[PDB]
Amino acid sequence: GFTVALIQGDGIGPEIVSKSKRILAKINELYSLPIEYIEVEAGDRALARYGEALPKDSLKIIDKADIILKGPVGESAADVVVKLRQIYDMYANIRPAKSIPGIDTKYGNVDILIVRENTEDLYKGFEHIVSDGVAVGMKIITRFASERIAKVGLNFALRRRKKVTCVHKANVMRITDGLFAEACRSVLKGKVEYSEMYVDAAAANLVRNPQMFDVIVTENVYGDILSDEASQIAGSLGIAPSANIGDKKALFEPVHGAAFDIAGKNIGNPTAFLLSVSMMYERMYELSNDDRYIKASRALENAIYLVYKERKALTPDVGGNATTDDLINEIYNKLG
Amino acid sequence: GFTVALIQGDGIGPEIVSKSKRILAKINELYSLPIEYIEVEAGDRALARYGEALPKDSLKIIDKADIILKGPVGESAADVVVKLRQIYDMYANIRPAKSIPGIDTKYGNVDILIVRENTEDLYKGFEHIVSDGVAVGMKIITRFASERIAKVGLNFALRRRKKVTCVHKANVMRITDGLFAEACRSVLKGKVEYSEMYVDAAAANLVRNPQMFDVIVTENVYGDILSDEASQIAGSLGIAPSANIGDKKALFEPVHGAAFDIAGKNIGNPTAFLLSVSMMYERMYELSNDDRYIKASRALENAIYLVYKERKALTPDVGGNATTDDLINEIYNKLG
Amino acid sequence: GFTVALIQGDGIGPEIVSKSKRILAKINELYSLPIEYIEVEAGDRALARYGEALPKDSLKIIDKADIILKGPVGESAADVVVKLRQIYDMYANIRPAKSIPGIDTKYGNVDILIVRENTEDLYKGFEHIVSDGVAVGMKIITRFASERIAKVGLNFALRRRKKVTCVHKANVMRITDGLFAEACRSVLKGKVEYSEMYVDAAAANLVRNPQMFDVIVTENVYGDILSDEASQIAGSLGIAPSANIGDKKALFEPVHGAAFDIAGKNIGNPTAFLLSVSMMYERMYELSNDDRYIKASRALENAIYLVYKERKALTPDVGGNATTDDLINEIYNKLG
Amino acid sequence: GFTVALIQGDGIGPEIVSKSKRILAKINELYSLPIEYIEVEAGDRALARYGEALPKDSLKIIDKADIILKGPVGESAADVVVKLRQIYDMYANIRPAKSIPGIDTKYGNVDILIVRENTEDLYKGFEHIVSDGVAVGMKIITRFASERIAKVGLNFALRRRKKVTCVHKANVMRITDGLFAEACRSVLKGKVEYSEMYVDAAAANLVRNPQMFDVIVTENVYGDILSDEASQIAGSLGIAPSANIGDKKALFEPVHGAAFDIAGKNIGNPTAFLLSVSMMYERMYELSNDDRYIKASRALENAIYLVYKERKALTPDVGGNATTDDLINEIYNKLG
Ligand SMILES: [Mg+2]
Ligand SMILES: [Mg+2]
Ligand SMILES: [Mg+2]
Ligand SMILES: [Mg+2]
Repeated sequence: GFTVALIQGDGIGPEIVSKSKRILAKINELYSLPIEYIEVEAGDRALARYGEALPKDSLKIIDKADIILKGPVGESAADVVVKLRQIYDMYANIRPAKSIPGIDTKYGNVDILIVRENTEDLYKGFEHIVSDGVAVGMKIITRFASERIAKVGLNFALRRRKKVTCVHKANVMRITDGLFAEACRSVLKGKVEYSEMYVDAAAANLVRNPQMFDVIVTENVYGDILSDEASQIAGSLGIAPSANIGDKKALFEPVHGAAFDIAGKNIGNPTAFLLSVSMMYERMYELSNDDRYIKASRALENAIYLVYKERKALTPDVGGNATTDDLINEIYNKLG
Repeated sequence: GFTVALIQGDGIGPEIVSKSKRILAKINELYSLPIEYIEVEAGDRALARYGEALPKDSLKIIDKADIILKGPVGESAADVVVKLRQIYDMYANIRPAKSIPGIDTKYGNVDILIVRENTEDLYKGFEHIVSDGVAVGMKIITRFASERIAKVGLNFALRRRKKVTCVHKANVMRITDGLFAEACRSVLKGKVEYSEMYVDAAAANLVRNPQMFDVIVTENVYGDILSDEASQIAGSLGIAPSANIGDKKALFEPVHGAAFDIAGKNIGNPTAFLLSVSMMYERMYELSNDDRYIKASRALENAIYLVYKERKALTPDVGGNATTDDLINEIYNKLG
Repeated sequence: GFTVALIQGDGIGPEIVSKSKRILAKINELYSLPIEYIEVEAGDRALARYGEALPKDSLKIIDKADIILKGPVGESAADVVVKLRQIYDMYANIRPAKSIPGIDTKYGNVDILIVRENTEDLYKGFEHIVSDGVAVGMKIITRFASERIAKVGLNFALRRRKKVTCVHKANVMRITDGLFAEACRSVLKGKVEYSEMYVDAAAANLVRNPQMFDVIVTENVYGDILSDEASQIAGSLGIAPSANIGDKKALFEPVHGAAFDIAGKNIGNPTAFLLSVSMMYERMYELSNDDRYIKASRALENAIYLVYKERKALTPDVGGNATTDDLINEIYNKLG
Repeated sequence: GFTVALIQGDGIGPEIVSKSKRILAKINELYSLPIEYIEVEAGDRALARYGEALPKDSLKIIDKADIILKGPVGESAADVVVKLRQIYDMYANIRPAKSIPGIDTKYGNVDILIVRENTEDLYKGFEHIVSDGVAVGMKIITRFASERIAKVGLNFALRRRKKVTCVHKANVMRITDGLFAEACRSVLKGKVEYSEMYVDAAAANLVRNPQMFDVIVTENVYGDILSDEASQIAGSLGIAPSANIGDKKALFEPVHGAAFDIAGKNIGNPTAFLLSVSMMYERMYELSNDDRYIKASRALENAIYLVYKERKALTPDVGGNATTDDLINEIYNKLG
């Protein structure tokens, strides 16, 4: 039994999540999943009703929860996601980039998984103005975090095509990246097909032939950049799912923001959200080993690819003229 | 006048460069260009003939020279280029990304100019191992280096589409990138169309629509990555020219390596090299204000564009079947 | 005309300052000094009446004042002195160490002046925990601050024995202290008797023979340590005066704390306070060049040495049995 | 048993050391000490005889040796001592300050033991010039190095007056020194009389009353300064012994240099050297747990104390008029 904290959020969050509960229920039924969805408030509407973005009562329900399933948050996204990440130590940021039929009309065979270290590097904020016009920032990279991220890489590789590529820039940064690349090797080498690529080359190679990649393990920054590039190649950044996995707690969300310009027009695309749910199921299979959840993930992911291939009910963002309701219905019919 | 240190280099360097002298000579007399070319030896071949990769007699000549024109260098590339860039303070790294009609693009017509700070950031190698398994790098951003790179960005924009985009990550690095962006504004705001974009957005927008970009001004690291992504999108990395511009010294080279595997087969593509020469002429114009150099620049760029459009004598790297002598000849007929 | 902001402070501050106004008035009279003493509240009693240690009304009266003359502050000393230093940029911390008759029974001829840089080094607080069990602190030293501190050194040397000693540790810290020692030389060398000493040697030399020193210019930390040592040798740390001089604003105070254990017993020693007033007068001679204030400084300083030599009315801290009132009276009689 | 690499060194080194072998030999047979002395060449004299200051044949022997006993080294001191201290991880720098009855003290009887961390802090030389006239040093404090130095502090305290004082500056450096002090507490609190003192207070209290101190545990830099202050107070820097203790290698030397000005006059004082030997025996006791070494230590310390008390055969550096042979002889008669 898993307990999932459901967050609607702002903008098109409420429309996307609330209308997706139909699919979330059809799957608990069809595959007999013991998932409890207890929803809580967080974001810009919670800051207006109460005084905090992450209300006291909400934090207490998330703490007793296994997984956090959220839609997009507004202006307060930084106080909700970041603070929630460092207290439940959700170090691994997973970013899949898979070709979607119809949207990728250039390659068609992209299947990348980017494992990105999300705790150190330059994104921890240790910077100062040391003198007039002079700013110094500290890049901190440890072998502890470097091995933990690698282990996650190994787990995803082992159930995919057994191929990992450690991406870095150790030719210039001998010490920092050199340490990251060494810890990469201690874990991966000899257990999977291993190779190393320089960050600039990988940025060029993603364009030339992204099918050469399976799993990519890289650092916080390099990963921030390569992820977005990869998603856009696979088709669209507005369709991209995201996850932040820790040892005892995980978080699944879409990459796209709250999108206030289209909020309420009933045309927001629920695809990113729904693919993050597919990952969430996959995470319930690593924690339970009960293949009951893996079946639900494949079923939801193939339902999505089928609607995109037919082109009969897509939202405006991807060239359709159907609503969010029509798209969800098409996925609900091909579910079983 | 101008004095140029010419370096043939290794692998395909000797073939490419020596055969391109015909072209370098025809232009000097066609546009009455006072350029003196004095070749020096450097690279792997010089390490085996003499004792050093960069002989004292070579350094003596490059010291009096205005511009450094070079072909690809072998294994000792990292000891030459980098050193010369530091002692002659060649801070601006120019990387154009321009599609050539003829070669496969699959992204449309792109005309992007990336201007990269090439002296500070994380690439100055200020990093150490502080404790067991703990490494620390220092990122340095200064007002000085940042205004200087923005001024170079302004020059190039002004004679292109007058559009600039500062790429950074000030949302997460408030102090370091924030100082970069502020320097970018005090120089560019008001003088050109100016916008700022986060590096991960840019990595993605470069794939979604690269035609939205004209001149990009960014940091050492971010520019290192985006440069290679932009060159692939436009065409190939083997067609890509490069430049390193200082106040009183400039260097022009192809991006491609020595390519020992095809050396001597007489098939190395001189395009990247000849486009470097074209950039050189562009820099001689800024220095002398004599538009003869700009006319020589357009004349050379044009000639290669015509031969590519005709597709009758291309090299095998771009789908042709002609020799490196045939392609140079076709550019020589389109010149006069 | 000078306007001095008078602060009583806590503990023995109120007793020391308020009873010293007799001497402060006798000198304005005897030497016709145009000094306006307008007193303001700051410290632990101000935090109890109002809500801030440095009340809004107080800050506004200090801003229109030239010099700040304070007694000791209590628990809130860090929010009063430090914040007041960095907004009026009072970089130079002056610490004289002069033998007092009767208390120095070991050397008898100590006359040191320590000029201590008070803005950079390690005392600016740029430190983080980068990893588990690992802490990093940044030592930042600029040539700007290094030359400003040296210039102050030169001014004090020029009206004393024309002898300066730059103290550092550049043999180990080639870059940081090496830069400090270079900036020391640019200013001092060729204008005064110049020499360099290593910090550990100076710590030993102060004990062996402190008469070898006149003025000492050193960095924030080394100076924090050497100052206290020097004062204790000269006689007593509880007798030591202190100053923080800036370009447009100065601050004079005793080194000793509020001393709550003896507060109200009418036995606190006013000597430290009164010698800081002697420095304050000296500072009015650098800003006015009117030797009227220099006369008042020598007169107050000799009045103090005379009472210490006679031993008839000293406070318990230095072996007497007289009160703070009796000591002030003896100085008031030998004033004129 | 123990094997000792003996190094005569330069200047007065050869005279002092060679004449002290008589003493080293008499003790080995008087207390049945299994110590093998194997002399190696190192210093300026070795740089002129052979080619290196620290010959390969010397390093070979020191590698198999347990303890390194050395006399003063000339100009090449910084290349030997420092290197050997880094590759054999000799982290604890012991600096006793003990008055000898006979020599001028002027501070009473002091018996201070300073234990200095000698591997991290600011002395690992992690500093760079980041911008024009701006230098940055990195101060590194670790939990590991700090507990290790506190354990060494505990050993020495336990066999002295069971009193320890952690010297630091955590009031201003909250993070760095704060971590040092915390490591100091978890090891010392409860096992000995434990207090903490700020470095500037200590510099002053060392002059006011040094008898309040027994064992001092501090950092690399603070201990560098206070060590020299404490040795002067106790007596002289030329009488001061020094030690550098690692887990599997230890080094013992005098603090004084080679003193070329008096070399050959047969007047160099062997006290510092012989007190180093005494410390060595103390370390052999901790390693073997055989009190024969401790008896040899007290026996040697005592003999020198008797000759100093009698004042009949002292060297000119301490007011005597005897030769370096006479003083060694008097210690040899007081031994048997
Ligand atoms: Mg993030
Ligand atoms: Mg480069
Ligand atoms: Mg201070
Ligand atoms: Mg040392």
